[PDB]
Amino acid sequence: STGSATTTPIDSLDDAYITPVQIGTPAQTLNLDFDTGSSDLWVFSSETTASEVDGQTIYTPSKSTTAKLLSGATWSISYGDGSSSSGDVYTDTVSVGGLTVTGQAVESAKKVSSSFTEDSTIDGLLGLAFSTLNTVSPTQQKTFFDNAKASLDSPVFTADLGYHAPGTYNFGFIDTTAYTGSITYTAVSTKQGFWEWTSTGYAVGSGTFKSTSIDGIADTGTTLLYLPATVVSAYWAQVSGAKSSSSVGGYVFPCSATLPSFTFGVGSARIVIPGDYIDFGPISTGSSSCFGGIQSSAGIGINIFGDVALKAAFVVFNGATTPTLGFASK
Ligand SMILES: NCCc1cccnc1
Repeated sequence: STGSATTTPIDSLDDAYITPVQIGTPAQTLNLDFDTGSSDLWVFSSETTASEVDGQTIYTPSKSTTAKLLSGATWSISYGDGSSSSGDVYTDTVSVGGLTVTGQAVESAKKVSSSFTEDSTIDGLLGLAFSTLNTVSPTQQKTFFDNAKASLDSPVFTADLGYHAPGTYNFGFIDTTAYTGSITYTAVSTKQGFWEWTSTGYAVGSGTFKSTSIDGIADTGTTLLYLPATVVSAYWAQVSGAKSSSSVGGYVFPCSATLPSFTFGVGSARIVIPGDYIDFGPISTGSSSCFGGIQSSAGIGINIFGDVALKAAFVVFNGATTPTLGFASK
């Protein structure tokens, strides 16, 4: 089997991407944030505290003939940005782009933090990291990809995120028309439960490539590119007037600037992020200070190749017995 679904930016800045997902019988379609940095499939639901729902589409398990309470199971997750959610668990039929998993754990939110409430466009998250990170207790549950894997034509999924445009998540096949040149594959460590890999270096603009190992995670659920302070300083030093602002919470730059590109290494290959991908717009409406798309990972504990980086590539998440990651230009 295979699946193919379009993923769409939630706003004009590509702050996140949503992908329609069918849950239950008859289908209830929710727009989920596919997140290769976590491993829970959770949704706004009929159980979510009413004051914490503001415009989201909800899953109502009582209206699904295939929903079953997973008795005694609870979940609770906290993300790197300080957001969180928790609740109980149903199993139900879940389909993405024509690919169907029966008995998928669908984690129903009883509580969500303010940032989730405030984002009316995101109805939940669909985790695509390794199932070892799944938070369901006392019986840990599998991700949609792990459940689907054995049925897939090939044990892979791909992320093809657009810049200010829709893109695609495919399951079970590699669309050889979706990228240019060849795909370079690189080793993955699953020790922390992430798609963790080591970039071979970077360049800023037309500058020389610096060969240096940068361990980080491929995380579709993180908006920005978070890298070591040395790398990030070298980038922003090439933008007149750019500075790190503690009050704003990162590097900002004059909105009048033309940003240089940023290149990262994948083995001997190179992925170029155009400068425009690094512009996240005015810090507040009408401001001439703009927020940067490359930020320091110093306070995080891990480097994160988020959407800013991934959207510059066609990315293969290879879930074979020994997982690997592939990157191609496009
Ligand atoms: N790997 C990104 C985790 C995440 C998801 C949704 C909101 N905040 C953080």
